[PDB]
Amino acid sequence: KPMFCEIIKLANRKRLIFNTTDERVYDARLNYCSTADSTVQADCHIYWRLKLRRTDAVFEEYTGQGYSLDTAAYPQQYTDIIRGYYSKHVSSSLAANTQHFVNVLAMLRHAGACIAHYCMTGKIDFDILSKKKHKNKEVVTLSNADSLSFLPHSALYLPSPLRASDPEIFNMLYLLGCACDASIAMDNISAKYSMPHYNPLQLSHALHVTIFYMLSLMDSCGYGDDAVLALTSGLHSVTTVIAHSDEGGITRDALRELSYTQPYGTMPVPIAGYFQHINVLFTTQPAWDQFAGIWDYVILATAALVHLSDPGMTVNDVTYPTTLTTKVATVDGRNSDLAAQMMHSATRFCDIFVENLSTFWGVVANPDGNASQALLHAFNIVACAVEPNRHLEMNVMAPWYWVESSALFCDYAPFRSPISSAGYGPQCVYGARLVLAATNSLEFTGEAGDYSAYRFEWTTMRHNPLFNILNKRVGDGLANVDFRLRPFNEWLLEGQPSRRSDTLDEYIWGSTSCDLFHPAELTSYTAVCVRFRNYLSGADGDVRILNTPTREVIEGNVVTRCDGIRCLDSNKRIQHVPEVARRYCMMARYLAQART
Amino acid sequence: CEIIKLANRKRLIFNTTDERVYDARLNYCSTADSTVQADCHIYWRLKLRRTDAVFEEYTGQGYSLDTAAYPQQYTDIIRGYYSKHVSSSLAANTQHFVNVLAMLRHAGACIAHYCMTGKIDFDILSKKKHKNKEVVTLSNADSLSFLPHSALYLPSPLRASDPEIFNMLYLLGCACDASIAMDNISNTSGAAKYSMPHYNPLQLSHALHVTIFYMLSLMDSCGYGDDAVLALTSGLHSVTTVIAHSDEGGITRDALRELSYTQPYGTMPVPILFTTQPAWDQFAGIWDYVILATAALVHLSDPGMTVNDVTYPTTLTTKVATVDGRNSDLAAQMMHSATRFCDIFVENLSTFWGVVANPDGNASQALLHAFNIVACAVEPNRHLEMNVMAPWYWVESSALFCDYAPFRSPISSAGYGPQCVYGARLVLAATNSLEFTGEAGDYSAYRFEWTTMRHNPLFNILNKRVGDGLANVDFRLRPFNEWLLEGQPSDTLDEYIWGSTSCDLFHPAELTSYTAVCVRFRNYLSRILNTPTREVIEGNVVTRCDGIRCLDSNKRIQHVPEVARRYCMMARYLAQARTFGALTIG
Repeated sequence: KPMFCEIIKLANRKRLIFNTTDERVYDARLNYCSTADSTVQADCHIYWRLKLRRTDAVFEEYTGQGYSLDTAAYPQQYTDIIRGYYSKHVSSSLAANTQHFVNVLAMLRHAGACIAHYCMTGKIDFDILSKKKHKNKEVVTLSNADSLSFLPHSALYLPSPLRASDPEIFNMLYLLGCACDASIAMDNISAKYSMPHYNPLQLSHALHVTIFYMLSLMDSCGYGDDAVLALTSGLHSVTTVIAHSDEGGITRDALRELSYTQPYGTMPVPIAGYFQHINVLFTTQPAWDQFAGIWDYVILATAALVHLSDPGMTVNDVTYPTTLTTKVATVDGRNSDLAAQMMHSATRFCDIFVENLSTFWGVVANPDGNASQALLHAFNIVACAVEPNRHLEMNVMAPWYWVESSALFCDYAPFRSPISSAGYGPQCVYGARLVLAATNSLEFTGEAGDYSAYRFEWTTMRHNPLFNILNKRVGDGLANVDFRLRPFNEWLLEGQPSRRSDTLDEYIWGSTSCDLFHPAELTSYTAVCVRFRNYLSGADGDVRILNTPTREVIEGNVVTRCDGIRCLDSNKRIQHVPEVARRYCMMARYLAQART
Repeated sequence: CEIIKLANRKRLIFNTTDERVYDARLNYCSTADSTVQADCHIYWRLKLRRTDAVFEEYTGQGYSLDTAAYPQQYTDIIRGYYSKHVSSSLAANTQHFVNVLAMLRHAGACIAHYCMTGKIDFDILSKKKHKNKEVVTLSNADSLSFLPHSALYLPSPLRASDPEIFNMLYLLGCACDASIAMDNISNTSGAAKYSMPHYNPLQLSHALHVTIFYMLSLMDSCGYGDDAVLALTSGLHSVTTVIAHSDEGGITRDALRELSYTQPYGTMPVPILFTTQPAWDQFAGIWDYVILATAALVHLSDPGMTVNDVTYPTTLTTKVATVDGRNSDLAAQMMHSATRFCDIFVENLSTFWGVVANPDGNASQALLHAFNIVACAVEPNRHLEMNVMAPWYWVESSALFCDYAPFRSPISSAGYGPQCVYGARLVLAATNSLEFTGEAGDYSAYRFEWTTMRHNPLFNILNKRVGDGLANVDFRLRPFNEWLLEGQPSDTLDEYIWGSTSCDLFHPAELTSYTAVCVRFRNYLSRILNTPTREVIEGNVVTRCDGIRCLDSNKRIQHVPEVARRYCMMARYLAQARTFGALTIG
């Protein structure tokens, strides 16, 4: 069964996106409460941003060159369903070991483009679905499918029992065949096939049920990974989830670069109950609201799978998220060595990402890697390219974080990832209270006359959500936290390079887009000494207590809860992006001579 | 009970300027001398927050209640409902949950708007969005579709047993946006549009009244009864503005206004005090008693400061100057005081509504988070402009309860709290511990072991008698003894009391001096005055309530008293006790 926990559907979207300039925002609130005292609490706002890349992004030139799956034969029961489609004279004497190979990934990609276009703007009709190529489509006419062998090209065969079972799947597969350069073969017509007029409600329902039909069709052949990869590539081909880190988003470009050849095959009448249920209530003729909500949710969830699932490098026995550092300087937005490092990390990213993309959907992962190698080749196309890339003009990158997966999945344990076990990944589970560690394992070294010193291992800021709570305080939150006990102020992925050609508020990312920290933000590989300012001693001679958490708050865990999720218009605060120092440093030199 | 229900009011309020003033007449009389006595009028002012106060925008961002499981009988009824209809059978095996807290907040909001304004139709109940609201239909559901865990499911036997509660739960689901899922919708106007019969406001008010207590009984069966009544009172105070007796001290009102909840979900089984469709008067009386009883409850549930093993009301103290009308150092102390206050106020709200509170006390966590929202936000707030406060007095609790026994109060163990019980006579001490310092020409000096003005109620009698009120009584100010929360900036005792016209009673921490004070009376004027004798000063005072009468706005009571809140020497004593230890003030 697929997982569709209805998170984005409850946001109740009102406005329609018609141009590239505006964007749709979904914000969640996470409440952070220290278990030691309930005074120390904060509300972190997570803003996901969605934007339509182009008005005519669906209407794009179909090249027809790309990944092709020429070995996708049916199992025994479907082959029985297909031999039920021949003539009775032919079906009485036909080989049981016959194989009807099928490719439908290009129609999955186009239907993903049409369905995310319907999420972005309320318009959909036969004009969008066929890419203006149903006006002059000439379907060939044959009887009983014994004459299918007569056709020289491999033909998209749409039988008459599929039409007599339910006509909306037949009509929608004819429309998606008209979208691609497929040769369509039918049984009966009444020269050109004429389908009944659909309102966009039934048309969106037909688009929905054919998406799940084609996913069931490919999972029946075992090649469900290619199906869900083609559907994710189709979803991100017309929409653009705006990246949380300016670094990330190369995975979005790899999903944009995926293209497929001309579809072909025979479409059986589907077996009853291949999918048990899709754990969300969906109806015939749904509104734009609920349909756009459920499918915006699957867009954001398959965007969150890249942060939720990635291979973490083990640097000196303690796990860190993959951080790729080059020595050569960047020329014209290009880095060859950094590209080689992201290929070395993508060869292990692609397997676990296609397995968890399958695990997100209803399909099981093919143990033979087919979507993973095609996605790796999509990375190989988007790198080593002559065009300048915005996502590579840097010397330090941390690729797999593209959007935050904190409060977007109701359940996290079916997804496999070592990074979620390493302390990163899900920060707050929706619908539950998540009690996790406040800071790194520490030792109270000493207390000065007006400060208090602690020694952290400092894996990364994301193991320290307590500084989230200190971030959202309007006063005395991070100005009191300062770093002067450590001898060298060397940090990989510095907070703000603009100030320096020292307090934790001075070097930290802006983070106005999302209050939670990047999993490699302000990372270090050595132990750090932090000191807090508990009191304030004036010049005249009096002291006053500042709003600094006490000692037992630091060893006392943090309960995280999730508040509601709503929809907003864009404003300047979320549009602001942090300036990040991405260059070779002393901690990068420690990373080079580390264990890794 | 019915303390304000018997009282009859006919004034209808349609704007935020007009207000409804409840008056309680109080007789204070000494036990030793009957001829010295006084009538104190205490006034409650209720008004509209805004005209569009019930139409405030529902965010969806708010407190999220979890683990709100049903008892075994309800789960059996719900599993019968799910096994009855198709595409619901898989949802029977899991433990079912519920959340109607946003529905209860809007329910309290719209009944407060009905009890204040007096007009209700479907546009007001559902925030005029019911006319465009698609109801998902399980009969029209797809074969792949599944009844999920966060859609509000309204069964057809709920419509069969009691369609008034069914329709009202539908309207409150339209108000606080959710996925309303019914079994089948009659396609007479729209395919999924649910058309409704027209109700006169009496039947609609009765249906809303019974469905509020229906949801309260449901959440009480589920175990979370305190959070349900907390959301209900949050909506009630969210619409009705109750003007505080102490000026600039209604922070709890703004904390209840900053509450919000997540979007409601669950399923509504068949259930396991008027019966008729009432007039506006009786319904408004019982719910205005609910509102003013919670406004008394916020006073009755107050943790106490311990200063040299003496119990005082929680009074808070900063030193830093105000910026943008707010003090963060004051706000942090208010958060600590609220941390104790929420645990004590939720227990008292549970004892008021008759529901048992959960042991973890997450409703107190929601209220404390509301205090964190109102305390750590950037707006020009009138309430936090000051330096020194007594936060947790909002409305005087005297003569609002038949008894004060089940309320667990750590401040009414001392002399603080209600001065009179309604329908009863309450005898209490007129003065503190005393000694007779002496008597001279035309004056008589008593050494008062001074704690506060509320421990010395007798002076209000001296204020409210005819002739001169408290002009004869004055102080001898030594250098050690210093006042806090004074009456006016610029030695008679009338200059030191606030002169609050909203209520004749004194504020808890009206005038606090940790040390003893010397008070001299003027017995003779050189004739003889009406100053009481020594047995009247040391003798007790009985307190009684005599009727409650409603009235319109008076310009006398609308004037707020002056407190002269500034950083003082006693504030420095409290600061030194806070940061250097308690032994520095011993």
